[PDB]
Amino acid sequence: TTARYDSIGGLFEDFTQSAAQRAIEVRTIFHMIGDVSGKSVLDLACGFGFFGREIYRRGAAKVVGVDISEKMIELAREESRKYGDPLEFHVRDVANMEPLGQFDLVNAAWLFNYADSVENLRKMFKVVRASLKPDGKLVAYTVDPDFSLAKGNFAKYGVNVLNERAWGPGYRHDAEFVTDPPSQFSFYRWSRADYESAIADAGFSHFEWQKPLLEADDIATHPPGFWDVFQNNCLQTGLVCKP
Ligand SMILES: Nc1ncnc2c1ncn2[C@@H]1O[C@H](CSCC[C@H](N)C(=O)O)[C@@H](O)[C@H]1O
Ligand SMILES: Cn1c(=O)[nH]c2nncnc2c1=O
Repeated sequence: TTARYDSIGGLFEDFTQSAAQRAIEVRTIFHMIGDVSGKSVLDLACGFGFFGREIYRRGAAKVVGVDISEKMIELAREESRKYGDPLEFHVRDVANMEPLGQFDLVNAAWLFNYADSVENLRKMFKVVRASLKPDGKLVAYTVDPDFSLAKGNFAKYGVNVLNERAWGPGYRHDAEFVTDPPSQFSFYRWSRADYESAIADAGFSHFEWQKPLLEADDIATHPPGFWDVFQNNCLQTGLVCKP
């Protein structure tokens, strides 16, 4: 098992602090999550641990993060040492992992768009269902199936999408985060039908897609038209699933 983000490392945090789109996805994700006081939380594809750590700061009781990258987990562990917080981390490929516990909330910000096959997409959703209490929920952030590179690039928002190539029944996109120097990565755009089948066959009886929450203050702080591609050719979507 290999990890692209072993070569990205601290550049990912640089991206989160410069990219115009990051504030929108953070707001949208916490809108979906809601109150976390007292809840047990599993943060999948956790990176340096941003969401799980913020969730702990907002009141969570137990927070575990999982990422495929040894480098990203080293950074996540370093952040928890700096702040003295109780987050625990594990290096795993979520597509192949065994349950680590039963959680009230699974957060998966930029997990499912790294599944490299529909088989692995379906395995990830099964792993998530097996990690959830019956009254729990999954909150996810992923690639909108309806994105099309022909309808405009996302470089100005922080993600330069290089191409769009067929990959089984979906598409693979090679991309760069807008950092200095740019950080290469690749992701997958699976169809809405394949997502919804993966969700149902994993045992989730309810799901909802959530469009990113752009606000008046975001519009005011950029030139006119800045957000047109973001709004009219969305690369990102939220997703909430319940057992
Ligand atoms: N199959 C897999 N299992 C677990 N983590 C994976 C994965 N494929 C990619 N990742 C991880 O997914 C992360 C995407 S970046 C997102 C990090 C974090 N959720 C945040 O939003 O701040 C990277 O850290 C990458 O190593
Ligand atoms: C498509 N895409 C984004 O737009 N933003 C991202 N931000 N962080 C991590 N991954 C991604 C991603 O794959």
